[PDB]
Amino acid sequence: GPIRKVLLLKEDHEGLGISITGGKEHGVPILISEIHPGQPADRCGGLHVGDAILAVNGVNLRDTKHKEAVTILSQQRGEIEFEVVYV
Amino acid sequence: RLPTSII
Repeated sequence: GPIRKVLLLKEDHEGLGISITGGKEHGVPILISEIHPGQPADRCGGLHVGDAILAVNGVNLRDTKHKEAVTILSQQRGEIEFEVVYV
Repeated sequence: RLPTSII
C-alpha cells in the first residue's frame, strides 16, 4: 500500500502498545504483529497489524535487526512519528 | 523461527 506517516501520543508510564516481529537477520521487515487494546498505538488510530515500520522519528528501521529496533522504538517519548506501510 | 517483542 502507500507509505503513511502516523502520529502517536504516548505518556511516560506506558509502552507503545504493539508487538513487533521480524528484523534484518530474518530477511523480513519490522512488522506490527499485535495492536494491544487501549494502549497508545490503538488509541492513535493509524497503526495496524501487518504494517511494516519503515522509520520512527526519522530513524530508518528497514535494515535494523530485531533487538536494534526494540531499543530504538522503546527510546521514543511523547509525540512520536511513524512511517509505515501495509503490504 | 521469528522473534516477537512486546513494546
